[PDB]
Amino acid sequence: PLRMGGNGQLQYWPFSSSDLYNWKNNNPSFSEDPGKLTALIESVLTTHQPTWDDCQQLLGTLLTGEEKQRVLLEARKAVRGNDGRPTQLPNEVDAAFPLERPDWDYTTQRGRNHLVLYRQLLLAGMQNAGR
Amino acid sequence: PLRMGGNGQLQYWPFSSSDLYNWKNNNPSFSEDPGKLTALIESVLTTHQPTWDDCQQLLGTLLTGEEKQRVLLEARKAVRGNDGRPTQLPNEVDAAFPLERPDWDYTTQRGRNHLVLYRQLLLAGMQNAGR
Amino acid sequence: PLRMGGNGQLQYWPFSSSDLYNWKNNNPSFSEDPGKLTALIESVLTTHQPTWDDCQQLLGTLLTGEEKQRVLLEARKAVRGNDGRPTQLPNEVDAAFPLERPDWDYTTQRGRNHLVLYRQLLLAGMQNAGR
Amino acid sequence: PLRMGGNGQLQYWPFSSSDLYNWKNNNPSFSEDPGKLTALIESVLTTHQPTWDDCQQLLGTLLTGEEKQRVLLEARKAVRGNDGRPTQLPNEVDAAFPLERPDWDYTTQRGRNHLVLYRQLLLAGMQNAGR
Amino acid sequence: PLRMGGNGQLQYWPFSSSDLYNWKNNNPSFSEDPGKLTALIESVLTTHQPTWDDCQQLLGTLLTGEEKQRVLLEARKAVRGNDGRPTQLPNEVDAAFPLERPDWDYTTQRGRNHLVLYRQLLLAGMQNAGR
Amino acid sequence: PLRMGGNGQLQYWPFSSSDLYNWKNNNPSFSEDPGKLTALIESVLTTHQPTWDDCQQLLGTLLTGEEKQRVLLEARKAVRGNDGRPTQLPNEVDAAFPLERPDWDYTTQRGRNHLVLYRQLLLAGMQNAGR
Repeated sequence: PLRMGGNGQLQYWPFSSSDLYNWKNNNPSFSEDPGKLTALIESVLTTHQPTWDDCQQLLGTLLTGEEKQRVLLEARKAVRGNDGRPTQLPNEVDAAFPLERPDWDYTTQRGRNHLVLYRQLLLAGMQNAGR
Repeated sequence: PLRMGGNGQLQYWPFSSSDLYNWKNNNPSFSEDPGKLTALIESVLTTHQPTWDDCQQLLGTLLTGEEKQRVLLEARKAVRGNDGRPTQLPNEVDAAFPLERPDWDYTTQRGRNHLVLYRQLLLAGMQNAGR
Repeated sequence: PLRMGGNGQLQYWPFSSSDLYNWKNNNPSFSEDPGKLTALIESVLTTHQPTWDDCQQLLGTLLTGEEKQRVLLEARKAVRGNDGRPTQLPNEVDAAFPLERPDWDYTTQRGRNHLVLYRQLLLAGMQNAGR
Repeated sequence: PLRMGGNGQLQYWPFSSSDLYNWKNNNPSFSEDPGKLTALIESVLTTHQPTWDDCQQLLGTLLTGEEKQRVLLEARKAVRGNDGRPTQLPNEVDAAFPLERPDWDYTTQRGRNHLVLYRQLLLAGMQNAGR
Repeated sequence: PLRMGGNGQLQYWPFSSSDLYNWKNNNPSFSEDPGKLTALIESVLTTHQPTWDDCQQLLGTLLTGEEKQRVLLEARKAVRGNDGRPTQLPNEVDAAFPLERPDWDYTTQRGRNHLVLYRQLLLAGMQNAGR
Repeated sequence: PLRMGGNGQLQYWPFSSSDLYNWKNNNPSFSEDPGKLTALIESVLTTHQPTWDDCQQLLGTLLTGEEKQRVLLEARKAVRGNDGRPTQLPNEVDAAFPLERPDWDYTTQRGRNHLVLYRQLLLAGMQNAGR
């Protein structure tokens, strides 16, 4: 998670495992009722401002292997080029929604913008995988 | 939640899931007995000074979709104009009780003021929805 | 709760729900054995230095509605005037033990003094209600 | 509890109820096996550097009313006059081991000295009450 | 765990036992399904930035002695020289993946670089042992 | 526990009871399988840098009275003198592995060194008692 520190600088801390497991245990599986976890994750993406690694823990903990895969491919399918249209260009897809750890630095506007987009695409992925 | 920090400045931390689920598990549903969750949320709105996002999280966890919709509707119906009378002017309803994430900056007096009003309206909404 | 922070600043944090429910679960009800919760709350009023809102949360959680109302009624009957003698003057009663949220600021000496007095009266009210 | 802060300034924080109840739940009653809670409290008196209020809370949670009264009685019997010999003079007994909240300020050397003595006497009291 | 604070200060805190045991309790053994604990540990290596001591504690808690010994053996088999080439010269293996506590200092680039390398080799070791 | 602050000053905090009881509850007794608790304590001695008092809580919580006494006996039997050779001279044994609370100031070289030695001897005691 990230939060704005008292000094005007973002501050990082890892998710407590109790939160992750509580979220899991108080909801149906994604397959049973996708709306439940999707709404929970949409909320957390905002309040907890997760990094890319944090998102991997969210997904890894709340979804099964098969569910996560569906979501990730759905998220990559939601990437748009600069012309606002879908794109399947590897470099564009990889840049927006990387499958391997990116070098995004949350102390930079560049890093922050990628994080914003990543979270937006993650949500889209879940919404579409649910449907 | 927001709390005043060491430098007389508001600091933010997300709700602990243990608190949210403890609140859920120790009270009847809103439909079952609205007074209990209403009183709890009234209290939490003050002690935890939640942001707009926190409020969506609080509500989404403690109320069903059906219940929350009812609550948000009553809240918007309780908005008053500068003449102390009910107002249905969309711009005024939306400015006081937005249904989508507003740009309220809690470090500013204006955002702080919007948050106090949002919380009062939410409470009025729960009270009215309860009746 | 309030505590003296590291910059000679009084610092606020909300009660943990785990503490509130643990206190309820490990004691008989106020009606069953008033002495137990009275002693617990007496202690907490000092160790946790609760604000007026904290006190409402505390009482609202540990006492039933009828119990709480009895306690507040008795607290208000235990107000004294500036001569140190009992008073029933509504203005002195409302100033020392408001039933609605006061404008008390814990960063001011006046607010702090009001809080010390409010907690003292709350204890008196619990003792008298118990008896 | 008290701990030395960064600048050698003691900082106060109240006991977590989870610690108090875990200690209770993982030991026999004082009456069943005095040495158990005695050793636990002895240790806490050092690691947590409790204030007078903390001590009341610790004893009030872990001992029954009757057990606690016996401990406080034995503690008071262990008070010594300035000559290092037993004293039963009420002014001396009350200054060293007050039954009512004293005005000790842990930010002063004298308040600190009073607390050290109080804890020492409390341990003696438990030891002797145990016998 | 290590986290970055203020304006760049690394800060150490030991793992919470609740986290370690939750991780253990919500996953199959390494021998039953290596990919699960592997993915979890890989994630933790990044989010919690564990020291060498932390890594021993993490492995010791989540893997049996046999499993842990296999992982460390494989990590050591995957050591490379500074030039990127594989090496099994004893001194270079020991420098990159020590079996005994090293004197790495996280306030120096040399220390931080050693820890980053250790975690990388640990991951490789788990993957290989898993295979 | 002790940890290093950014300014190089050690900072003390007491063990959470949740950690101590979790350690106890997730492991066999020392008499059952000495290796388990021994390894656990070995790890805690490093990550948590416990003081003498902390070590008493670890031992007193994780071991039975008989086991603890046996561990302390073995630790004291393992003491070495100024020559690095074994010694059983009372003053040297009591200085290295005191049974009563010592005056070790962790801000001094001498105090830190006594602590490191105490922890090493505690581990030796456990290993030897296990055998």
